[PDB]
Order: sequence, then C-alpha cells, then structure tokens
Amino acid sequence: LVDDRMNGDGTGLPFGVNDGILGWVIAGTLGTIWAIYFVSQKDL
Amino acid sequence: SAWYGPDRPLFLGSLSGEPPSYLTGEFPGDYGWDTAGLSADPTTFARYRTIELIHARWALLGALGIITPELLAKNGVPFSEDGAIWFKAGAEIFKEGGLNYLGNENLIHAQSILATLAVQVIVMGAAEGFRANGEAPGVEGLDPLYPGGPFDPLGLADDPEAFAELKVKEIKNGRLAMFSCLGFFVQAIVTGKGPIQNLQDHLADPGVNNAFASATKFVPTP
Amino acid sequence: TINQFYGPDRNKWLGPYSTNTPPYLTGEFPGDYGWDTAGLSADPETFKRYRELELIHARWALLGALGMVTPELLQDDDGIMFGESAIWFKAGAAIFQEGGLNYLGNPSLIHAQNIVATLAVQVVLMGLVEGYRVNGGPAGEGLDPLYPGEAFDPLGLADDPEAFAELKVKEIKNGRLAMFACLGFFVQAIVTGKGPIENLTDHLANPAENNAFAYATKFTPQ
Amino acid sequence: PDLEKWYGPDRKLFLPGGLLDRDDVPEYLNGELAGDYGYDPLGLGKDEEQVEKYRANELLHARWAMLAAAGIIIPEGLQANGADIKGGTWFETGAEMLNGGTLNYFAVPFGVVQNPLPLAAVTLIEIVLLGAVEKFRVDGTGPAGFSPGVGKFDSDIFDGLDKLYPGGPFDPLNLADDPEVFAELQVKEIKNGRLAMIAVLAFAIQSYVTGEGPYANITKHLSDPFGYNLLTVLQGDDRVPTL
Amino acid sequence: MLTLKIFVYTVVTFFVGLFIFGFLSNDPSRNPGKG
Amino acid sequence: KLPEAYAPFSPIVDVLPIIPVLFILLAFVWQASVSFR
Amino acid sequence: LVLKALYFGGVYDTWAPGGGDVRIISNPTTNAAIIFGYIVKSPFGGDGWI
Amino acid sequence: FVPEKPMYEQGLILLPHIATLGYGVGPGGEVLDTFPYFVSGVLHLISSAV
Amino acid sequence: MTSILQIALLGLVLVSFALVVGVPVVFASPNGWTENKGVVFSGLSVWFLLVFAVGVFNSFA
Ligand code: CHL
Ligand code: CHL
Ligand code: CLA
Ligand code: CLA
Ligand code: CLA
Ligand code: CLA
Ligand SMILES: CC1=C[C@H](O)CC(C)(C)[C@H]1/C=C/C(C)=C/C=C/C(C)=C/C=C/C=C(C)/C=C/C=C(C)/C=C/C1=C(C)C[C@H](O)CC1(C)C
Ligand SMILES: CC1=C[C@H](O)CC(C)(C)[C@H]1/C=C/C(C)=C/C=C/C(C)=C/C=C/C=C(C)/C=C/C=C(C)/C=C/C1=C(C)C[C@H](O)CC1(C)C
Ligand SMILES: CC1=C(/C=C/C(C)=C\C=C\C(C)=C\C=C\C=C(C)\C=C\C=C(C)\C=C\C2=C(C)CCCC2(C)C)C(C)(C)CCC1
Repeated sequence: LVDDRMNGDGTGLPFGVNDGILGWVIAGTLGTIWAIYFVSQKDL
Repeated sequence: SAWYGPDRPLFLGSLSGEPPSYLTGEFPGDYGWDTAGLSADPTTFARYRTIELIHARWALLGALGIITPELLAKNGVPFSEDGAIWFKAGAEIFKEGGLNYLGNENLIHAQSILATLAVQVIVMGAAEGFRANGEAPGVEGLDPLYPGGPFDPLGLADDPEAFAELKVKEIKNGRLAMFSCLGFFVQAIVTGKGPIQNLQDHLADPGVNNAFASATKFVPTP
Repeated sequence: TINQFYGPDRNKWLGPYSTNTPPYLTGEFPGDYGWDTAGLSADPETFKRYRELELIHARWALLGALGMVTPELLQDDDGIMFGESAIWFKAGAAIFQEGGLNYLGNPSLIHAQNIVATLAVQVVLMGLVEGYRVNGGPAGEGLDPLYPGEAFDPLGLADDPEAFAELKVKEIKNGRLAMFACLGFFVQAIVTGKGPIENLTDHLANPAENNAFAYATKFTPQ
Repeated sequence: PDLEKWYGPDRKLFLPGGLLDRDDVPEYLNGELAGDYGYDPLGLGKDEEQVEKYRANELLHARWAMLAAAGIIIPEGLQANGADIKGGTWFETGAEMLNGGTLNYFAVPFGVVQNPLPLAAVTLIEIVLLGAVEKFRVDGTGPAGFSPGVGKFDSDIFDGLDKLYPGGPFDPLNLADDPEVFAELQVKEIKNGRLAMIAVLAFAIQSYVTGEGPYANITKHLSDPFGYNLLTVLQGDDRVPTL
Repeated sequence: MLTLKIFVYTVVTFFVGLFIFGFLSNDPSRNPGKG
Repeated sequence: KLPEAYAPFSPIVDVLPIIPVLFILLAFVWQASVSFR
Repeated sequence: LVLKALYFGGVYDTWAPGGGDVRIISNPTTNAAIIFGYIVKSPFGGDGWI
Repeated sequence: FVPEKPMYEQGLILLPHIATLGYGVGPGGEVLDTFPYFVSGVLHLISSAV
Repeated sequence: MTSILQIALLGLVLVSFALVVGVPVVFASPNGWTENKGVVFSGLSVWFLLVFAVGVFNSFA
C-alpha cells in the first residue's frame, strides 16, 4: 500500500459505521436532542 | 396513570383480586404483591420500605457499574482481560500494574487492598451513620428516607405531583435494576462470563444459546 | 375423636411435653400443634397467609414426592424404557436426546422437542390458573381461597364436618410427610448424586457401613 | 352469558340479513332450540312438535358421532406414531379378530394391555349392555347409583326429570343449574356435535376414496398439499407431462 | 481522516434529530386555524 | 400453451386484459348517464 | 412462504452448483445481526440497502 | 408459451412470479410443465368472480 | 371425457356471463333483490356446481 485509506467502502457496514465511536456519538447526539426535547416537552 | 389511590395498578392485572387492607396505596411501588404479608406492622412496613429503597438505589448504581466497564473494554478502552468482567475486577488489585482505571497507568494505581478497604470502611461508616441519625454537620433534621436538599441540587423535589410520579419512576427503575443485578449474579454463578458477553452470544443463535444450554452443568456425580 | 387434635389438650409437637403452648394457636385450623419456637406466626393475618402457602406447598410437594420414584419404579433391568433419564434429578435431560421427550419409552406419548415452546405454554397456562386461584373465574370466585371445594370435589367425600376435621389433619400430616421426604430427595441428590430407590437397595444390602457417614468426607475442604 | 346471540327472535341465521330476510324463516323456528339458524329449505321440519321429536335423534346422533370422530382420530394417530394398537385404522379394526386374533388396549399413560376377549363374547356383552342402557334411556329406570353427580342415588330419581336433558347423575361436575351457562353449553355441545358428524362423514368418504385412514390422509396432505389432495388422488398417477 | 466523518455524521444526526422531534412535537397544532 | 382439454377456449381467453380498462370507462358511462350529478 | 421454502420442497436457488436447482431450504439464516444489517445499510453500489 | 425457448422473450411478466416459486422448473431451469401456472390463473379468476 | 369437460366449461362460461349481465341490474333494480332471490341463488348454486364439476373433471381428462 502507498497510502492509508479508510478501507470501509462496502463490506456491508450498517449505517456506514466502521468504528464504534461514530455509532456512540450518533446515539449521543440523538439522545442529547431527545433529552432536551423531553425535559422541555409540554411547551413549558 | 393514577399510581396512587384505590384504582392503582396491581401485581397481577385484572386477576389480582383484593389488595391487602394494610396496603391501601399511599406509597410508591404499590401493586399489592403481599402474598406472605411480611409488612403487617407499620413500623416493620417502614423498615422494609427503607430497605427496599436503599437496595433500589444500590441496584441502579451496580447496574451501571456492571454494564459500563465491559462496554468500554469492548469499545477500545484498554482494560485488562482480568478486570473487564466484573466479578474478577477485585482481582486486578493483586497485579503489578495495580488497579488501572480505564486502562491508565497514572490513574488510581492502587496496590494496597488493606488500606483501600480501611478508608472504605471509614468513609462509608461515616456516610451511613450520618444517614442513620437524620442529622449531619451542616444538615438539619428532616425525612430520613427522602432527604433532598444537599442531595437534590437540581431542585426537582419541589413540586408535589411530579415529585410523586418521579418517586414511582425511581422505585420501578430500582426494581428493574435489582432484577438485573440478581440476574447478573446468576450468570456469574452459572455462565462465568459477563452479562453483555452472554447477550452477545445469545444474539448469535437464540435457539441454542440461551438459559437451557447450561441446565446440565451443576448436576452431581456419584 | 375430634378433640384429640382440635381440643385445648390436643396432640402437640412433643405429646404431653408441650407445656408452654403459644396462646394464639388454640387448635382451630388443621394442625396447630404449637411448633412455633421461632415465633414467626405472631400476627394473625400473616399466620393465615403462611397457612395458605403451607397447604399449597404441601399439595405440590405431595405431587413431587410421589412422582419422584414412579419412573424409577417403572425402570426395567437394562433400560429400553428410559436410559440415564429414569432418575428424578436427571429427568429434564429427557428433552435433549436424539429422540425427544417420550413419556413411557415410546414415540406415541408426548414426543416433544421444543423445550422453549412447552416452557411458554406452561408459563402462560399456569400463571393464568394462579390468577384464577387468587381472583376467581369458571370454578368459583367468592369461595374460601384455601378450601373452595365446588368443582374440584365431584366424588362426594367433602360433606361431613368431623370428616373435614379428620381428613384435613390427614392432609396436613401427609403434606408435611411429603415435605420432609422432598427435603430428603434434594439433599440425597446433593450429597450422593444417586437415585433414591438405588440408594435404598444399597442400604438394605448392608446398613452397617452404608450411611450418610460414608459421605461425610465428601464435603471436606481439602 | 350472552344468550341473545343464539336465542331470541334476532339470531344468527344460515344466511345474513342482506341476502336472507328475517321473514323467510318458517314460523316454527322462533329462537328457542339450540342451533336455531332457520335453515329448513325442504319440508322436513313441518312443526315444532316434530322438531322436538327429531331433537332426541339429533342430539344422540351428534354425541355418537362425536365419540366416533375421537375414537377414529386417536388410535390411527397412535398406530402411525408408534403405539402397539394393532388395528388403529378405523375400517379394518373388525378384520383383526376372526380366526384367533386379538386386540390391544393403549390406555394412556399406562396402556399396552393384551386383550384375550373373543369376538363372540364381546359382541354378546356389547349388544346386551347397549340394549339394557337403551331400555334405561327410553323408559327412565336405573337399578343402581353411585355417580359423582350425587352420592348413592335411588332408582326413583329419573321420574320427574326431562327427556334428553335430565339433570343429576349425568352431571358429575354439576355447573349446569344456571340457565344462561346451561343454554350456552347446550349451543356449544350441539355445534360441536354437528362439526363432529360432518367430520365423521368426511372420514368415511375419504376412507372409501383413498383406501387409507384419515390421520394418514391429513399427514400426507400436510406432507405435500398439492401432491396429495382431492384432485391429486382422484387423478391417479404421473399426469403425460403437459408442456 | 475519519475525524471529518465523525464531525459530519454528528452534525447530520443533529439536523435529522431536529427534524424528527420537530415533527414529533405536536406539529399539526402550529396553525392559526380553529384546529 | 393450454392443455388439450382447454385448447378451443383460448380465443375466448384472448380478450380479457381490456376488461379492467373497460371498467373505468363503464364508470364514465355511468357518470354521463346520470348526467354528471 | 416459510412453509413453502422449508416444508413443501419448492422455490429455485440460482446458486446451486451446475446452474441452480429448485431446493428445499434447510437451516435458513434468521439471525438478527444479518437481517438488521441487511435492512440498515447504504442504498448505493457499495452494498445496496434492500 | 413457447416451450423450447428460454422463458423471457415471450413478453411474460408473472409466469416468472410463479416460476420463482419453483412450480414446474427443471434442474437447469427448464419449464417442464405449465399446469401449475394454468391452475393458479383459474383459481385467481374464480376468486375474482366471488 | 374431454368433451364432457368442454361442454361443462362452455355452460360455465354462459352461466358466468348471465351472472355478469344480471347481478348488477338485479341489485340496482328498484325492489328487485328481494324478488329475484330464488333465481340468483339458483344461478350461484349452478355456477359453483359447474366450477366444482370442471375441477373434478380435470383429473379424469
Ligand atoms: C421445582 C422445580 C425444578 C427443579 C427442582 C429442577 C431441578 C433440576 N432440573 Mg429442571 N427443575 C425444575 C423445573 C424445571 N426444569 C425444567 C427443565 C429442565 C431441563 C431441560 C433440564 C433440567 C435439569 C434439571 C437438573 C439440573 C442439575 C442440577 O444439579 O441442578 C440444580 C439442582 C440442584 C443443585 C439440586 C438441589 C435442588 C434444590 C436447590 C431445588 C429446590 C429449590 C429451588 C430454588 C426451586 C425454587 C422454585 C422455582 C425457582 C423453580 C435439576 C435436578 C437438567 C437435567 O436433568 O440434567 C440431567 C436438564 O437438562 N430441567 C423445566 C422446564 C419444563 C422446569 C419447569 O418448571
Ligand atoms: C416438536 C415436535 C412434536 C411432535 C412430532 C409431536 C407429536 C405428538 N405430540 Mg406433542 N409433538 C411435538 C411437540 C410438542 N407436543 C407438546 C405437547 C403435547 C401434548 C400435551 C400431547 C402431545 C401429543 C402428541 C401426539 C399427538 C398425535 C395424536 O395422538 O394424534 C391423535 C389424536 C388426536 C388427533 C387428538 C386427540 C386429543 C386428545 C386430548 C383426545 C381426548 C379425548 C377425550 C374424550 C377428552 C375428554 C376430556 C373431558 C372433556 C371429559 C404426537 C405423537 C399427545 C400425546 O402424546 O398423546 C398420547 C398429547 O397429549 N404433545 C408440546 C408442548 C406445547 C410440544 C412442544 O414442542
Ligand atoms: C429485598 C428487597 C425488597 C424489599 C426489602 C422490599 C420490601 C417491600 N416491598 Mg418489594 N419488590 C422487590 C424487592 C423488595 N421489596 C422486587 C425485586 C420486586 C419486583 C418483584 C418488588 C416488587 C414489589 C411490589 C409490586 C410491591 C412490593 C411491596 C413491598 C412492601 C411490602 C411487601 C413486603 O413486605 O415484602 C417483603 C420483602 C422481603 C422480605 C424481601 C425478601 C427477599 C427474599 C430473599 C426473596 C428470595 C426469593 C426472591 C423471590 C428472589 C428470587 C429472584 C427474583 C428476582 C424473582 C415492602 C416495604 C408492595 C408495596 O406496595 O410497596 C410499598 C407491592 O405492591 N414490592
Ligand atoms: C433513574 C433512577 C432514579 C430516579 C428516577 C430518582 C429519583 C429521585 N431521587 Mg434518587 N438516587 C438514585 C436514583 C434515582 N433517583 C440512585 C442510584 C441513588 C444513589 C446514588 C440516588 C440517591 C438519592 C438521594 C440521596 C436522594 C434522591 C432523591 C430523589 C428524588 C428527588 C431528586 C430528583 O428528582 O432528581 C432528579 C432525578 C433524575 C433526573 C433521574 C436520574 C437520572 C440521572 C441523570 C442518571 C445518572 C447516571 C449517570 C451516569 C451518573 C451515575 C450516577 C452517579 C451520580 C453515582 C427523586 C424522585 C432525593 C429525595 O429523596 O427526595 C427528597 C434524595 O435525597 N436520590
Ligand atoms: C416452607 C414450609 C412450611 C411453612 C411455610 C410452614 C408454616 C407453618 N407451620 Mg409448618 N412444618 C413444615 C413446613 C412448613 N411449615 C414441615 C416440613 C414440617 C414437618 C417437620 C412442619 C411441621 C409443623 C408443625 C408440627 C407445626 C407447624 C406449624 C406451622 C404454622 C406456624 C409455625 C410457623 O409460623 O413457623 C414458621 C415457618 C416459616 C417461616 C417457613 C418455613 C421455612 C423455613 C424458614 C426454611 C426451612 C426450615 C429448616 C431449615 C428446614 C430444614 C430442617 C428439616 C430437617 C426439618 C405455619 C403457618 C404449627 C401449626 O400451628 O400448625 C398450623 C405446628 O405446630 N409446622
Ligand atoms: C392424601 C392427601 C390428600 C388428602 C387427605 C386430601 C384431602 C382433601 N382434599 Mg386434596 N389434594 C391433594 C391431596 C389430598 N387431599 C393433592 C396432592 C392435590 C393436588 C392434585 C389435591 C388438590 C385438591 C383440590 C383442588 C381440592 C382438594 C380438596 C380436598 C378436601 C376434599 C376432597 C378430597 O380430596 O377428598 C379426598 C380424596 C382422597 C384422599 C383420595 C386420594 C387417593 C388417590 C386417588 C391415590 C392415588 C394417587 C394418584 C397416583 C395421584 C395421581 C393423580 C393425579 C393425576 C391427580 C379434602 C379435605 C378440595 C378442597 O379444597 O376442600 C374442600 C379441593 O378443592 N384437594
Ligand atoms: C416483595 C415480596 C413480597 C412477597 O409477598 C414475598 C417475597 C417473594 C419475599 C417478596 C419479593 C422479594 C424480592 C424479589 C426481593 C429481591 C430483591 C432484590 C433482587 C434485591 C437486589 C438488589 C441488588 C443489588 C443491591 C445489587 C448491587 C450490586 C452491586 C453493589 C455491584 C457492585 C459491583 C460493581 C458495580 C461491579 C464490580 O466489578 C463488582 C462490584 C463491586 C460487586
Ligand atoms: C414451622 C417452623 C417453626 C420453627 O420454630 C421454625 C422453623 C424452623 C422455621 C419451622 C419449620 C420449618 C420447616 C420444617 C420448613 C420446611 C420447608 C420445606 C420442607 C421445604 C421443601 C419443599 C419442597 C418441595 C415443595 C418439593 C417439591 C417437589 C416437586 C414439585 C418436584 C417436581 C418434579 C417432579 C414431580 C418430577 C420431575 O422429574 C422433576 C420435577 C418437575 C421438579
Ligand atoms: C375451474 C377449474 C378448476 C377447479 C376449481 C375448483 C373445483 C375449486 C375452487 C376454488 C375456490 C373455492 C377458490 C376460492 C376463493 C376463495 C375466496 C376468495 C375467499 C374468501 C373469504 C373472504 C374474502 C372473507 C372476508 C371476511 C368476512 C366476510 C368475514 C369477516 C371479515 C373477513 C374480511 C375475513 C381448477 C382451477 C382446479 C383447474 C381449472 C378449472
């Protein structure tokens, strides 16, 4: 090899996830928006 | 969902019948599950209620402390294989590297279990003794089961009906966590692997990788 | 007569040597010999609950203790009917062999291979009938929770009161006999790992050196 | 409970309201007998008293066919599954005992019992006992008792009862005093009986057509439905391959 | 180089989460009409 | 092809697909016959 | 469709050796990992979603 | 239907739907028989009438 | 056997044709569904009988 590539193209990666930190930050962002929405639900 | 009053949900649904007369639905976690009647005397009821709640909190804490380290171990955090599975974590202090929190050499790094348990006894004896009095240095006298105040900096115990439904939420989550914790002690005794590893192997083939695969391990021999 | 077991001078747990009888156990209900040295039946409604789960425990122990040795009784000389699964504490492995779960050695009886499916049917059906036991339904609702006797008593029998008293203490004594025998079953499964009838034959061959003293070395922590 | 769905002027019919008017039912069906669906296209119903007369024949017929259906499905299933029944298939069971043959009883769970009873004595005791119980049915006299319905009843308990629905010793589990649950179980019993006798006619027809037992029929049908059905067994063999 | 992927995935899930909970959040009542 | 027992009915078979298209067109005849009410 | 694929001896597999064969499917892969990874992947030529 | 040709040049869309179920399919893919397709069509027509 | 099946199928075609031309007219007829019930039942019973006849005649043809 002549360069360092991600090498995840294809291979059946669910949601294109190849490392766990990306799935963890996806779940973290969705959970953060969900917590904000839930605590600030019912308008007030 | 009317978690108090006479129309409270019960421990068997519509087939629950008559709830006990000494449990009319004033306290959270009320479903009438009183088949043996351990709580006839109200003082005994109070002691069991405090015991249940303290165990609920401890079970919630143990649930995260038993799920998080192996998740981090399988998610790139360099735990040793000894301390990644919870029932062997106490054996990590016997190694040359000490107890490495999150696999860090210069973090914690304790090698004297004697002094660790000594300071543990002192700190937790002080904490539980201050719990037992209901009075602490800087803390006035109030409800011992539900202190709040310094223990509730967020201030979510101010409003009554939300405080009551949050009490219900707390006791039900504690009951779920104590199912989980007793389950983890069961897999620890039987399977000898971590609970997340057990779920992982169960997802490979749920037909054979379940509780029935370990029914013949403890059978005696003559 | 009736007063031999329900009088104030009834049969006790020491005969004529039970001078300090508890005051609340007057001999009204079946049994009531006064064996409450732990004093755990002080409260009345709790004593009722413990009595009800006592009779339930007794009846299901009667089924268990009787059904322990029936397959071992029907075991033949070599075991075409059942292999290693004729023994009580090896009966569950009757689902995992290459043939299935045959009731009495033939494919025409039961012949199941989905232990999970029979588990689900067992759980749903008998949890439902427990709900019927505690609330009511097709059989009866407002009857005595311990002693209904309406659809479960079709052969007459239950109509005479002194007969009730006699064959109810017959219940409690037969149930306690099976209860004690079942403890024997589990502990002989633990300390020896050998079947009850074969242990009985080994003892009647030579009672001298064959006793539990022959297995007192087995639990020695070497 | 819920007797209005089967009893009363408005009830389930053999055709719904959009296709059958409520006035096309003949007058002698007004919703008082079990199984009242208003299905009398020909002139066999005539009037309610003749309906009551055929009701006894219909109920005993339904019960007999229900016993026949159960005693057909069970022993052939036991034979196909491995039980030593020796003649489980229903329309060869008489051909076993002619010269020196016998039968075997598989009474669950402790069956496998060799019967030495000869056919002549069996037929004699069968005809005598069925004639005696039939005379007891039609004339309402019984010599002895000791039934779970009531302990040690006398001979004069059948008088004053009702024909085809007599209470007492014929209800060992009781639970028939209440009129609502009694009528519900009545409709349930008569519908179960007609399901059972339609089944019985189907077992006989499938026997005469395929030459094998009906449990074998349904097991082969579930083995391959399109390779074993009405048109397949009535086809015969192979079928020229139609390009 | 995967750092760019992590950043863009985070912001995409952020915008999608805004969309999902915005339409989960009682959207049909955001109308001047009598409904 | 059809089997031997059904071969003469193939021309009768050969006109079916237009019938669903004639159903909406029949609905148009219906709507014109009620004079577009 | 399950009954046809496992118990009625039908449906053609194109991947049988020699050019395919109508094959009664034994041991189908029902596991949640492969099924859900089949439903949550990219719709492009790298994998193809469905 | 022309039986000697491969069965995709005849402008047929749903006989592949029946043939994917393997109903009358040879080892290599030969059509063999057309009666399952015929009986499927007739049962559909009677169901359509009711 | 082929001729019997062919005649039965032709009769089934004519019966279904009669049902097609009659059922909507009779249904949408003012006070017609309650008076043509017998002939509609006869047509449907005949239609089903010829369907089952062609079905049982396939296996002999
Ligand atoms: C009171 C119920 C009950 C008991 C006592 C047992 C006991 C046993 N089962 Mg078992 N089962 C029971 C119910 C059920 N089983 C099964 C399905 C199976 C299977 C599939 C298998 C077993 C097997 C076994 C044996 C495992 C070997 C061993 O040393 O185990 C632990 C037992 C001891 C150390 C002996 C002491 C027992 C004593 C502590 C029990 C009494 C108190 C308990 C806490 C029970 C409390 C009530 C509730 C929780 C059941 C064992 C003797 C296996 C076997 O036979 O292998 C040869 C096997 O393969 N069981 C089902 C589902 C239908 C059950 C449903 O209720
Ligand atoms: C996985 C494969 C599997 C296979 C191959 C079989 C195969 C069989 N199982 Mg099964 N089972 C299997 C799984 C399972 N079984 C069961 C639970 C049972 C039970 C509880 C029974 C069977 C029985 C049977 C047999 C039924 C055939 C028969 O007798 O037909 C001929 C019979 C019929 C078609 C119907 C007969 C019904 C019977 C109740 C008649 C009673 C008549 C009385 C007049 C009742 C009157 C009562 C009151 C109202 C007065 C058969 C050999 C039966 C058996 O072993 O019988 C000896 C049986 O009783 N299975 C479970 C748990 C859910 C399974 C789980 O996987
Ligand atoms: C040891 C923890 C603990 C304690 C001290 C209590 C205490 C109490 N519970 Mg509670 N509960 C618990 C755990 C506990 N619970 C769990 C795990 C569940 C879920 C099953 C529940 C669900 C529950 C309901 C639905 C209700 C109560 C109620 C009550 C009150 C009256 C009942 C009573 O006195 O029984 C005394 C309890 C004990 C003596 C604990 C004995 C523990 C032994 C060792 C059990 C051994 C076997 C056990 C079944 C474990 C097997 C595995 C298990 C996970 C299935 C009382 C204050 C009632 C209430 O209204 O609350 C105010 C009521 O409605 N509980
Ligand atoms: C999800 C479980 C749960 C829930 C619903 C509650 C709910 C409640 N607790 Mg409580 N508690 C819990 C767990 C829980 N607790 C555990 C495990 C402990 C042991 C550390 C305690 C110890 C405790 C004390 C000492 C007191 C309370 C009190 C209260 C009441 C008011 C406080 C409040 O509303 O804050 C808000 C509650 C929440 C927003 C839910 C908690 C969700 C957090 C964010 C998750 C934290 C996990 C995170 C990874 C950190 C790990 C834990 C770490 C701090 C050790 C309230 C009804 C006070 C009281 O009794 O009222 C007068 C009080 O005195 N709790
Ligand atoms: C779990 C089974 C069980 C239960 C719930 C009961 C319950 C009861 N028994 Mg009973 N008993 C049992 C088993 C049981 N018994 C057995 C097997 C025997 C035969 C030895 C007896 C013989 C007996 C007599 C003679 C009398 C009673 C009486 C009573 C009643 C009041 C006494 C009491 O409350 O003690 C408390 C019981 C419990 C808290 C539950 C028992 C479970 C324990 C804690 C665990 C096992 C104990 C021990 C370790 C077993 C191993 C030793 C073994 C070799 C015996 C009460 C309702 C008295 C009565 O008034 O009759 C109605 C009476 O005089 N019992
Ligand atoms: C020898 C133990 C024994 C005794 C003395 C009694 C006595 C009594 N029972 Mg009881 N019962 C028992 C065991 C016993 N039972 C068991 C083990 C079960 C669970 C199956 C039951 C379940 C039960 C119910 C549901 C009810 C009673 C009731 C009653 C009362 C009246 C009816 C009766 O059973 O008459 C006594 C009859 C006998 C003692 C005959 C027993 C001889 C048998 C046939 C020996 C053969 C055993 C056999 C191999 C076991 C397998 C059979 C199995 C498939 C069922 C009476 C006080 C009724 C009640 O509540 O009171 C009103 C009632 O509703 N029992
Ligand atoms: C109610 C009633 C009534 C009726 O009537 C009767 C009866 C039956 C009696 C009843 C019931 C009861 C019950 C069930 C109970 C139970 C409870 C529980 C389960 C608890 C737990 C509870 C649980 C718990 C606390 C838990 C805890 C946990 C923990 C601490 C852990 C810790 C840890 C961790 C983190 C990790 C590491 O590495 C290790 C350690 C360090 C170790
Ligand atoms: C009273 C008193 C008073 C004083 O003072 C104090 C004290 C001490 C507390 C006391 C006493 C107590 C006691 C004695 C107790 C006991 C208990 C028991 C016996 C248990 C067991 C118990 C036991 C039991 C039930 C058992 C049962 C059994 C069974 C079911 C079985 C089953 C089975 C069978 C059939 C067979 C198969 O193959 C298997 C199975 C399926 C598994
Ligand atoms: C002609 C022919 C044939 C024959 C045939 C036959 C003989 C038979 C049949 C058949 C059939 C027979 C078919 C069918 C159909 C059916 C259907 C189509 C059904 C239905 C039903 C429904 C649709 C229901 C509805 C409902 C109701 C009303 C109630 C409730 C709700 C529900 C929705 C469930 C074949 C093909 C072989 C060959 C050629 C010729």
